Amino acid sequence: QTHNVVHEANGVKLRETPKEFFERQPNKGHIHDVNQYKQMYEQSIKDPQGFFGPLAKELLSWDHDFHTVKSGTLKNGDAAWFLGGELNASYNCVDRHAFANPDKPALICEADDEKDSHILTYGDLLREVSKVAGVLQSWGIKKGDTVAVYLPMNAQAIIAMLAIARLGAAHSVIFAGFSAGSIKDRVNDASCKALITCDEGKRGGRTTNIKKLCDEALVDCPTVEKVLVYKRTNNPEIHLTEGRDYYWDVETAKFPGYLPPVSVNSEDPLFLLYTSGSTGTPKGVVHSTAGYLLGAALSTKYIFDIHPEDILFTAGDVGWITGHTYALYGPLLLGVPTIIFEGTPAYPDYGRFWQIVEKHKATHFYVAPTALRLLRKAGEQEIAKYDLSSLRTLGSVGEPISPDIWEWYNEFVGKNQCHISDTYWQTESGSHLIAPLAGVVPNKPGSASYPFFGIDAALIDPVTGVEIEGNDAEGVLAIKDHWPSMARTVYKNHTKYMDTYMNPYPGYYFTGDGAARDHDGYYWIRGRVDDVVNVSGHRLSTAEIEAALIEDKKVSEAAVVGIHDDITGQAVIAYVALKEGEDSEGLRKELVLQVRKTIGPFAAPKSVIIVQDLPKTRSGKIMRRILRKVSSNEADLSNPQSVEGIISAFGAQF
Amino acid sequence: QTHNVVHEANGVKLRETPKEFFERQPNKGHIHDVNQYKQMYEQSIKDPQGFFGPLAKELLSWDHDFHTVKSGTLKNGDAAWFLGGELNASYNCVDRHAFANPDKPALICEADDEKDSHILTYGDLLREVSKVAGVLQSWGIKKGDTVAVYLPMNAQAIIAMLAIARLGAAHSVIFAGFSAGSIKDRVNDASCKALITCDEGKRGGRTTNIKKLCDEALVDCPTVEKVLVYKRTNNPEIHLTEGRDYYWDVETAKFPGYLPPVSVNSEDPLFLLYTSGSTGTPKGVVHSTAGYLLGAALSTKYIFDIHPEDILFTAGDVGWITGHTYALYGPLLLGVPTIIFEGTPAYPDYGRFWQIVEKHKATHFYVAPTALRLLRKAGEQEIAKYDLSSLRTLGSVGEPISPDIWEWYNEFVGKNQCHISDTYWQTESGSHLIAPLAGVVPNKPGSASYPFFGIDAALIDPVTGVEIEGNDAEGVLAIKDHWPSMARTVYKNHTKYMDTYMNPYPGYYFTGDGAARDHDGYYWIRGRVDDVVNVSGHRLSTAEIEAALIEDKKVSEAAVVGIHDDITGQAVIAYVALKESEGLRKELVLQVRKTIGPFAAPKSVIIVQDLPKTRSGKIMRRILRKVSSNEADQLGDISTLSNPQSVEGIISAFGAQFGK
Amino acid sequence: QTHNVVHEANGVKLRETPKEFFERQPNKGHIHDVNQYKQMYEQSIKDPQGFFGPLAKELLSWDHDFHTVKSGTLKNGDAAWFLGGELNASYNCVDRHAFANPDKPALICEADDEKDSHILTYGDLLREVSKVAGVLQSWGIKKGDTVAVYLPMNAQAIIAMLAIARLGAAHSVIFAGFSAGSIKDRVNDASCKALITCDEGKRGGRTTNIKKLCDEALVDCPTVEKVLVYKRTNNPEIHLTEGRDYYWDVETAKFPGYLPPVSVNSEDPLFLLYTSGSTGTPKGVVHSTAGYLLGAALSTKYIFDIHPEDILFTAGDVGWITGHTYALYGPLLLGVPTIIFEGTPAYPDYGRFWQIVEKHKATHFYVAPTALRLLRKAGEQEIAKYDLSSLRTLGSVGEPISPDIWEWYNEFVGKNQCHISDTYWQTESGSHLIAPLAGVVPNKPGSASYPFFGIDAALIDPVTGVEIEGNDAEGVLAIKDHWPSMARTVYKNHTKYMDTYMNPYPGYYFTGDGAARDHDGYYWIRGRVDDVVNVSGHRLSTAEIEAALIEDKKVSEAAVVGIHDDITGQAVIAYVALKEGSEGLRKELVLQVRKTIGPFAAPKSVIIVQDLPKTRSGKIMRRILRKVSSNEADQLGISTLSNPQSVEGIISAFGAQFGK
Ligand SMILES: CC(C)OP(=O)(O)OC[C@H]1O[C@@H](n2cnc3c(N)ncnc32)[C@H](O)[C@@H]1O
Ligand SMILES: CC(C)OP(=O)(O)OC[C@H]1O[C@@H](n2cnc3c(N)ncnc32)[C@H](O)[C@@H]1O
Ligand SMILES: [Cl-]
Ligand SMILES: [Cl-]
Ligand SMILES: [Cl-]
Repeated sequence: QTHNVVHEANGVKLRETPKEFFERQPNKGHIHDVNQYKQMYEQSIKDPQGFFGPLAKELLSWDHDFHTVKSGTLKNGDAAWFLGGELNASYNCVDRHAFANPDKPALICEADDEKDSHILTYGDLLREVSKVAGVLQSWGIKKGDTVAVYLPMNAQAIIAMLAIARLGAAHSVIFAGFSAGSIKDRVNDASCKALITCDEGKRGGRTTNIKKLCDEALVDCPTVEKVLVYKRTNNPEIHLTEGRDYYWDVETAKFPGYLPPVSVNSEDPLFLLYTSGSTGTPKGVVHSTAGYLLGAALSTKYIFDIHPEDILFTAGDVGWITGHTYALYGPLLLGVPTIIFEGTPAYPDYGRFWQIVEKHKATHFYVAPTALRLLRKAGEQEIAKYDLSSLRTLGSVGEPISPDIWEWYNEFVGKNQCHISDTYWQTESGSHLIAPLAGVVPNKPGSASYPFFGIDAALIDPVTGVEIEGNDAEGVLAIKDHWPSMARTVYKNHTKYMDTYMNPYPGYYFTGDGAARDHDGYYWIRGRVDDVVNVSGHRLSTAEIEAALIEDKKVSEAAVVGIHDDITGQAVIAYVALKEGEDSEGLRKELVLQVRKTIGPFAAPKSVIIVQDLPKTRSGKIMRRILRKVSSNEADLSNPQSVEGIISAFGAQF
Repeated sequence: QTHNVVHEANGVKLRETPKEFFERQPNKGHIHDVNQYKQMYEQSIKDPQGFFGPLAKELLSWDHDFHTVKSGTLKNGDAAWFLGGELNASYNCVDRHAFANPDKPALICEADDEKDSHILTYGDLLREVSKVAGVLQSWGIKKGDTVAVYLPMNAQAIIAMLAIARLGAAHSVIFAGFSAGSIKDRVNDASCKALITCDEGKRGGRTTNIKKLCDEALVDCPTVEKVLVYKRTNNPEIHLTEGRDYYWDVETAKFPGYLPPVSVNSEDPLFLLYTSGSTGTPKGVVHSTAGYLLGAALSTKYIFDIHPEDILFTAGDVGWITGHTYALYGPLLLGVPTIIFEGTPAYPDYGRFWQIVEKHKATHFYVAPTALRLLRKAGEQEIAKYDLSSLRTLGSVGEPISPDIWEWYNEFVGKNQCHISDTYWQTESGSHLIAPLAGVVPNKPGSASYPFFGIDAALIDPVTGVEIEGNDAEGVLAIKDHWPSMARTVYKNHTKYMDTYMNPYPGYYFTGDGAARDHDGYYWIRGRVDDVVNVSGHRLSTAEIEAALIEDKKVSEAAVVGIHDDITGQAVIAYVALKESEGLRKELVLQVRKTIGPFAAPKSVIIVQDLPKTRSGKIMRRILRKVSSNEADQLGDISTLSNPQSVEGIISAFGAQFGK
Repeated sequence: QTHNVVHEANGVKLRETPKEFFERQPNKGHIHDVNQYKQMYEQSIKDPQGFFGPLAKELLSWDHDFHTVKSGTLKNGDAAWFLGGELNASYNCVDRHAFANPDKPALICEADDEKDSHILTYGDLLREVSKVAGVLQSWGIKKGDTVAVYLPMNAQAIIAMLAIARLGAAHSVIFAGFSAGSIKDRVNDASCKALITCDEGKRGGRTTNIKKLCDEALVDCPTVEKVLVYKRTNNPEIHLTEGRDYYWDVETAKFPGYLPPVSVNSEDPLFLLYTSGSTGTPKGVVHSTAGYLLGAALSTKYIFDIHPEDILFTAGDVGWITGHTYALYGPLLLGVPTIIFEGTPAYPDYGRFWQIVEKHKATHFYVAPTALRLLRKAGEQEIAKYDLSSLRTLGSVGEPISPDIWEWYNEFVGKNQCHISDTYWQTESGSHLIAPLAGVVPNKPGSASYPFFGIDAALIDPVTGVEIEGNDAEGVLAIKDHWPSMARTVYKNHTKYMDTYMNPYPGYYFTGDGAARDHDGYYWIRGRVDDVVNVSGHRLSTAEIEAALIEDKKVSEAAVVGIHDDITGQAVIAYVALKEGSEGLRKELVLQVRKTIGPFAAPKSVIIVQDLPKTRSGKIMRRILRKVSSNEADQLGISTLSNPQSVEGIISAFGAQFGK
């Protein structure tokens, strides 16, 4: 009854699913109780063929039937699911629903200014997707090509992604907050033949330069042959390169409202999504089609308890896996409307999220703890102004959610009447790994609870490398076998894929996360064990930010570390040592701007600390732990004298 | 029994199908009576999924089954049929028949000179199509490409179209009567990668310059990488560009007699066919595969009453939709022989058609009224010299058929023993829209009778735009929902497609024709309500002929209108205003022959000082039509003219110059 | 009981299958006796659709079902099998077995040095093939492309062929014994986009220059865009051209262990294999996919009596059809392990073959008579040192096997306990044509016995061209209808295909071989009737060797003929007439052939003469040269001799120069 290792679980009462949840449920739940889930989970692990086989035939529409459910091993890096099958993601996300009820809402597009909001039905979505795919097809985009998308979180982003997939091409979405440097690396790694973007962006009421950043990147992108440009603001001063750039509205008007979808294999790549690891250069994560789609449909249906009558509002961005899986593919596969919100939770006020939920009577809400911390700070009064009684499932993602934020989230938003789903997963996992199923799994505030279907979670002693038997344990979180939506490779760098996920603990998948398992079997995520920082739910690499600082030729060496931040959860502090050859305060700001243009404004360090030399080991490498403690005011060795200078530089410049 | 609006229907007795028709039928008819047709028609309109679903699985062979029969709406321009299905037109037209009876005749090629006539069995056609597709495939022609065909109406034209479609590419046939300019425009719009043509042509005994006109156009066609040239006359003086042009016989000898067909989606384009509308620039009409093929097979089977034992002789050209649907796809889909005639109805004599029918015992004849009027003038005596007792279905297409031509066609050709099927349809419709089913629907000479399966015809008041309820009515002819073989878009210009067909009357498909519906429900086609003239059965735009005359820099403005002609049915008179006499008229007529082609030349060019223009500024063509039709005394209204003095000059110029 | 024509058959007792064979069979045989085979053969000939239809569904896994079993005729050259079907060769040879037993042995790779031997399971093979196919796909290699392979007989050669086929591309394997000249002709004829090779080879303990020969040819190969190089020896002195050449291990490491296979049509080309005929230029023989694969599985299963528990050791090379069909496709289709041997039967000793058989308990052995003659001469004592009791089927291929070698093979290798299968077939047949089924057909030493399923063998009188009725007859060996694995065309040269195989005797397939049929129906292969020489089982063209000698401009004319050799069966003698040009020059010409074709095609002896026996027209009397070389220069049979005095110079030159 007492835990010696998993201290989070001591004195934590199980929080049942409120009765109001089952009152608001439109139909019978998909799973009755935890016991039924236990048996379903056991079958998903002991008998994947008998479990996912029928579920694949049920939830997905196939152009060609598969003959083998599961193939390959984790250790050999040859995992494959539903081999021999053929299908198309846009048909499963659009066509099959449009043919049934073409007037059912599909994309609920809430623009930055609500005066620009609109709704696309599945019939509308089919025609728009078909037109964009018709444009791309006429440009030579064929199966096996990759098409980059640099768009904000609006309806055009969803249309672009589905139009690319309709042709059998893989879309590589680039988060609109990246700079020309990040756009350049991603476009050239995938050798994209085309790019879809817009003239300008509207977020928080402020206009962003989108097309100018594209033009800036495309001078080093010889593979991009044509660019489709959407008139978001219709600014007449935005220049289009003659012979390369063409207008969305102009080109789509030349093509009809239906284009046949292209059948692809189950294991044909659906999309690339470049993620940051302890790598220095972002690596292109590649996901299959059938495996990924099932994971999106399966998790969305069961973890969130999504029914045909439901409305899902994932407050995320398609530039990250959360927008991919649970704003686009998850809900559209199940045929339900999905709310696509372009702006911020603060514009025009801090009741923007709740006005949207009330406006469309959304039944499911999915956001990162960073927004909850902000809205607790500056938006508690706005929540009571709106009717949130349509909600019954509330989800958290991207970051650890403190028990206190869990309570605030449950009370002030859920009114002690909704189920909270702390969903743990990764870009590489495609869909949820560990999460409490809505209406099934009781909560422990701050825990993700039980693994999901097909995930045989395990803890590994980092020192010995041996799987830890028994509960009340801590260690590195690993998966003992591959699952349908697991990422299949790193684009054209499968050795890096193997070295990162399969080789560190042979026979297992290495998540890069630490976690603990208590006597009840619940998993408590501890955080990353590598050089990855979670700034406001956005995965960042300390190595990537350091390399950005090094691009400024005024820097000799740089060291970036992550510290606790009470709003962004975790913040990046950059320690920079300059070479030989004025205005120290002015130079700090130069380095911050250096990161904003190399990676992007969101990856800027909170503070840049200029030092004389960095604390370096006897060998010569940087001990970041000294920087971590000094930065977090916990400052209690080839150069043991520098440590005093580090503390003073931080005390003065911070 | 009396009509106040549909005057054509007054005092017109129903003309039943002669008993000899049912005697000559090889088997039981496909539909018994009008009662069964009414019930089938009702289902095709109220339950398209339950009607066309089974018919598609029956008449067409599928590589992949379809999951949805019908999708999209007319108003949104997203019509789709048999979604999810995969098939191949050449497999449906050739292979499946070659596998059953490889020695059954497929193409009965009657050449211009009968000494060059021959017959291709379905087995022969498979070998030739596979060889031509093997050549094209080796040249890089893959699915999604377009291949142009500039060939006369002979067996090589048919092989090229099927070979292009066998690879999943869309063929764009260019009528052999077009000029280097017309070839140039069509090739560049579709961005064709290859071209199939021949060295020279034989039509009416006269040699035509085929390859020479291609070379003339191809200097401005940068997308065409290779050209396959057939030795029709084997004239050694015909030049081939090294590295670009290759010979049919030389290259096809390099490849085997079977090539796998390429599966395409139901809604993948089968072909482009550039048609003339009231737009000025020819637009590439695009047809799907499964939808179009079914429409061709369904209409050919039911409207013409085609059985496996029958032989069809469509006296048309693959350069137009009539040759597309009812000389190639219609009959070949059903597995029956099709007579491909290369020459003219007058060479070597005016009994050429009837000698062909007698030679092969053709059971079905399909021609335009223009030929009937010509043969009435100079070939009536020849008809009796030949045994035409094998015929039982006689078809008319392209033009309105006058009651007198209907009687002449029934008596001297059909011997008052055949069914006459006046088939109304368009390039954009793919197959028949309104026609009397052979052996089922009684005729009214000059009427097309009832709509066909899946066609919910309607009349719209041009002024109000409201559907006209009830009979004894006239107005714009519209279709209330899309049908399987309806054209799906205009190539790379879907906005023009929408603006032309779907937007004028939202919720409907706008045919561009006026028509009347009588108390019996029969439709009487009145003619085009837009600037389209039917010159010798070939659809033409007055805007194209006007633009052709204006290219001659001696012309300031031009206005072309269509009037009745007793031989060609409708002729174009061109009114030209110069910027400053017989010789200049001859220059302008030749100007049209070089821009469009010899077939589109105006009947007469009338030089005038200035044209009748309205208050707004547009050319009042109705005055030009009336003056040309010798009705320049019942001019309904000239008070709308900014220059009512021009009318005096228009009448005098026409009276003086029309004879000269 | 006595033969007047087939003298080989006189006094030849039927040699029954030893009882130990049926003891060693893992299960009941696939066919019980000759009577059951006779009935099955009758159905394969009288009802191919009912015979091969079910067998195709049984032995092959289909992505799409076929609708027609058989199509086309021999005379029209449009043969096709299993039309409409779709499948993939690598899925049938690798994936479907890896999914069942991923750890079952697939490739038993015996390297030249046994220290480098290893075993790839079906799971291992899927990962290796998937990675190489992933590399090739990234280079743009898509369906319809051809990829050349210049590798020795090791596991990488098998992987390369399967990786190419996985993408829907056709692999064109180039035997590693060719020189840059032969590589050039094959690569440029197929327009290969890529090439898979290695840096150097290990054969007989000697290092071979592989990549150096590629670089020499590739300077004249503009179509090859990239080259994948395998580190066989890891020699750092082997140069790779930057931008074209890439390393096997480096590139495959970038891609995952599974890649989806690409479905192809039954009649989509699986591979090219350039064979030498009486033409002068090697012709690219093209084989279908489904038809070829079925032939490989069917013959391997039934003629060799292959069961799931068996191990096959085909002592051949993938550079020839024997390695294609019965070292790669045959066994892997059936899911059994196949031994891939890189070296020679003499390194490190002449018991190398038998050590391999004992090491892996191989149940089936398949080799050419040339190796048997070599091992009889210098390795007879080694055979008894090894346990060969696991064998039960012994196969002969490529050459006629003398009755004496048949006895030695049966006794010293089979211990008078195994079935001998003298398999007669060709590159163009894909799989066996005439062979004694293991455990079914009794043997006549030196005979191939009865035709196999679907092979309607026949004899044709060369003079009359008429099929020979009755037995005890001799003539040209022909097949009366096409069979599933029959070659479908010559790459981009179907006219040569027709002229070589279908046109000589219309209605039949002309094998190019003479044969005799005795009173029991057994076929006795007599040999090639054209200018083809069988040097050590490798088909060679005399015209190709003559053209190589003529490239040396020191030669005026050359004439190559084949003579009896007691080890290689047949050896090539070259008679060369110089212009103004002795021992050193003979070595120049021998090296000249080694430079154009390859060391294996080098003449055994080069005889310099003043002039060749030439006809009045200008032809070389080759029949005189054959007899003179075989010391039969008195039974010359000679009316066309324009220079009957040259014959004396030919005889003297041969008697003097053949030694030194
Ligand atoms: C068939 C094909 C060659 O037509 P298009 O060249 O696409 O031109 C279509 C136009 O032709 C005219 N029309 C065709 N058929 C008939 C008919 N039976 N009775 C009366 N008018 C007919 C109509 O004006 C139609 O809109
Ligand atoms: C199998 C492969 C290596 O053959 P190719 O290299 O294509 O040459 C084919 C020619 O080889 C000869 N032949 C093959 N098998 C035998 C045999 N069993 N008995 C006698 N002659 C045989 C024949 O002259 C055949 O036409
Ligand atoms: Cl299954
Ligand atoms: Cl259906
Ligand atoms: Cl069958």
